[PDB]
Amino acid sequence: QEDVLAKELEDVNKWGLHVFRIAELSGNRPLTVIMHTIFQERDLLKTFKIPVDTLITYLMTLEDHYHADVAYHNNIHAADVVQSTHVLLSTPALEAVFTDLEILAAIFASAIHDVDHPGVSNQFLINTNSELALMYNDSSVLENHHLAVGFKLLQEENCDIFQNLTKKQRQSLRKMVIDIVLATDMSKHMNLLADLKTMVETKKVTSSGVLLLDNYSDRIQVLQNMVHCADLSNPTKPLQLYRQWTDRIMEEFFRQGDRERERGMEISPMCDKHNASVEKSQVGFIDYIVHPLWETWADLVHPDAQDILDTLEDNREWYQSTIP
Amino acid sequence: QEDVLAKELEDVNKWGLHVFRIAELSGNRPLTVIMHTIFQERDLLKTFKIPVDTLITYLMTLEDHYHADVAYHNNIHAADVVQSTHVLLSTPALEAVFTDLEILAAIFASAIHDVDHPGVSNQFLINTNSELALMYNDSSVLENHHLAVGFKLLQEENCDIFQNLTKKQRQSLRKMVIDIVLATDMSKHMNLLADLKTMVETKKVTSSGVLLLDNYSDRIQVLQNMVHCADLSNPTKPLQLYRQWTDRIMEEFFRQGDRERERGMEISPMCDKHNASVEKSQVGFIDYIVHPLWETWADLVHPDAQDILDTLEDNREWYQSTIP
Ligand SMILES: O=C(O)c1ccc2c(c1)nc(Nc1cccc(Cl)c1)c1ccncc12
Ligand SMILES: O=C(O)c1ccc2c(c1)nc(Nc1cccc(Cl)c1)c1ccncc12
Ligand SMILES: [Mg+2]
Ligand SMILES: [Mg+2]
Ligand SMILES: [Zn+2]
Ligand SMILES: [Zn+2]
Repeated sequence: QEDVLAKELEDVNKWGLHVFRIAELSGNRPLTVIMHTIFQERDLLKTFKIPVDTLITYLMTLEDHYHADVAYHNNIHAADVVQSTHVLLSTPALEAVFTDLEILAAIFASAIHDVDHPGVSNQFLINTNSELALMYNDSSVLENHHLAVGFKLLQEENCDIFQNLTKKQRQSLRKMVIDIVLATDMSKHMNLLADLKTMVETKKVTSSGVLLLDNYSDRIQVLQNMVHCADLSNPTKPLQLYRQWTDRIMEEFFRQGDRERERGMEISPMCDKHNASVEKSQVGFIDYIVHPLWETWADLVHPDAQDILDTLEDNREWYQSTIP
Repeated sequence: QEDVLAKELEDVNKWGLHVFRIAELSGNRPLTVIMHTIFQERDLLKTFKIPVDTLITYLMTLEDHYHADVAYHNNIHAADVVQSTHVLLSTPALEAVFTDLEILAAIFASAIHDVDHPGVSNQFLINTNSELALMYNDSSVLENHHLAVGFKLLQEENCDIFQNLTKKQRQSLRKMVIDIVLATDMSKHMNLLADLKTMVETKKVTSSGVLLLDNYSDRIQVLQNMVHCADLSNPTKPLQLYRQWTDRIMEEFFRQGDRERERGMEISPMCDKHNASVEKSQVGFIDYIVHPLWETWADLVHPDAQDILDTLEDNREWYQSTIP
């Protein structure tokens, strides 16, 4: 089993990694083994003097604080978003564009971005007067919580993977990680996409053909959109992966709708298992959210993302075909 | 005691209320007695059907969560900002511009806006890796906490002063209160003032007198700047009031600087008791922050803020005269 898992992890640089199989082969530690593999691939342990035992201890603790009984927003999703961000970071149009600290921030942000997710939405937490919504004044409730937990866990025994960064490196990384995870709040999607469109329309490219990003605002905007794309990457994956992700988010949505029904609240969209259309919901999600985002990302890094966009368009055609 | 208490309460509608006397005559409950008196003057217990005993129970509970060993950001300051907001709400150029709910939101926001303040700044909390900064991801750390405490205390026994608001009224009040208190973060001052200035250059007014605000964005922005003005109203008050407030904020600042010194941190501006110029700092505070804010406000409600602006200019005159 160790051999086959190592074989599977050789695909860490590929879109379409068998992340559910890696979850199985790793003993439900996809986030730990995928993060560790990526950190070794990018030489991040040597670059930031991260003790390997500290890295594993933090990663296992972080993975533990994802909920194993949440169908979608769990450690497999976190590992998926981490690996997808890792691939997007390697795209040729971004070669040598980001520093080692920005790469570390984007990967760390992806790892923590949904930690301790309870499997219900921000609006559900707000409408039920949850403790979380009271703590965070109804504003990016979950995303603020994911950040707070992700950073707090660094203070557990032998968990401070950033112990050997300088003070300015720690300060800069913390700000970047916060800016990235707050951007995963879906209520910010339209604004994030509008800014990504503006950047594509005004794109500048250096003499070496890579993206020119000469200020923090543009650099962090690209990283925010990158992790957002990774978060919304399920419909761009091979269909056997996409359908499993769809099964899982529908189970989470239906369980939220069951709670909304039991409480006498209006049922959130796609959350009523009695009047649901899973296939129409996926086509509309692709048409109105995922394809607009990925077509814009593909424009930013053209032609690097052509195969990903082609898979997305094929999957939309397939889900559409199941409707008539 | 209670009848001398009453005659000074008589001028709750006047700039320059004797709040320190009121704090002494009330047994250190100025927030409770001033809030109660204001709700009667504006008929808020009747319009919103608030039980008078629940108003008092929550007010004493809220007042208790202000720190008695914090020289400035305590219950006396909270009572002063309440009373100043209450007066600014009667500006002629703003006669009933705001509905009864918006009036309630501005006054409630004023009461809770610094609750549980520890006497140190957001930057101190961030740079010391405090639990509060960890919870709130370095963003409006204190102001988010003030809100969360102020709302959580409503869930104590016989404290839900909003129990008889409709569910939509409770949701609308909550949103406005959050929008207002978050705007008291001094890091947002320039953005709030620039928008007040833009409103000035786009000011639409009647011939009858009043300002004309149609959309929620313009409206909440005036109330944000209103409570901001009340928060920064000390230098516009009669001089013997202003001088007492200055003694208290300098004591609080010096105690923070003593902590930045003993921890080896960079001492915040005005916090080094061995290198302080209290009078120069007041003149600078007025010149760069308080007067530009209050003169922009004065223009928006021209000319009802003329006397407040005059008194500020007089106090800047006097503080300047104390520099040799
Ligand atoms: O936040 C997540 O993790 C999250 C995760 C999954 C979905 C989502 C948000 N939002 C969806 N829809 C959506 C959301 C906002 C606006 C509009 Cl028009 C549509 C959606 C649809 C279909 N399948 C999965 C999702
Ligand atoms: O936040 C409060 O409660 C608060 C309370 C009092 C002061 C303050 C903020 N900020 C001051 N100065 C300041 C603050 C920000 C930027 C710049 Cl240039 C200056 C200041 C100066 C003098 N006296 C009292 C204060
Ligand atoms: Mg999320
Ligand atoms: Mg404050
Ligand atoms: Zn996610
Ligand atoms: Zn204040």
